[PDB]
Order: sequence, then structure tokens, then C-alpha cells
Amino acid sequence: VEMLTSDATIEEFPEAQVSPFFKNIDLQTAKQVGGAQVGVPILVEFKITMTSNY
Amino acid sequence: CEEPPAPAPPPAKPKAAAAVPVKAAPTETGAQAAPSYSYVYNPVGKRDPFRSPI
Repeated sequence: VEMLTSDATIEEFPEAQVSPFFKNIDLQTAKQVGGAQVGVPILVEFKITMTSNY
Repeated sequence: CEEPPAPAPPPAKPKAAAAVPVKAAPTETGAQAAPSYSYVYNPVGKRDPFRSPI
């Protein structure tokens, strides 16, 4: 779904953390899709990439 | 000279207050706008394309 930024290969330094098991790289993108007169979604489409553990 | 008022016809104000008034206006007028605002917009979309081409 090419609303999305691309990619999946990099090197990561931690800023903040909540799951000890997951290394999210970043919220790669996010765009609030409104819709039209035919219908809504209104919400925030997004994309993330994440390496887990082990 | 002319006195606290002047004499009685009043005098002479037929020159002062006829090469005056003015023309006043006074122009109780040309102040600040709210302007006004237009409205948006008519769709619901339709599909042919872009379903098959993505």
C-alpha cells in the first residue's frame, strides 16, 4: 500500500522502550486519510518496521 | 475682533458656515471587514481505475 515509506535495513540506537522484546526502528510514516463523499475512513494510516527478540 | 459669540446675524457665518459645512459627510463609514468565506467540496470518488492498476 504505497502510502508507505519503504525500507527495512538500518542500524538502531534506543531512545525509549516499553517492550523488552521489540526494537521498533521508527514510525516510518503516518497520514490521516479523510475519505470522500462516497465514504470515510478519517483515521491515520501508518507504517512501522520492527525487529523483535531473539 | 469677534466676541464670546459674535453679534446676532450671527454675523457673517454665511461665509464661514457656507464655505464650510464641509461637507461634513461625516463619513461614519469605511471601517474593518469580517470578509466572508467560501465552502468545500463535492465528492464521493468513483472506481474503474485505480483498482486494477494497483
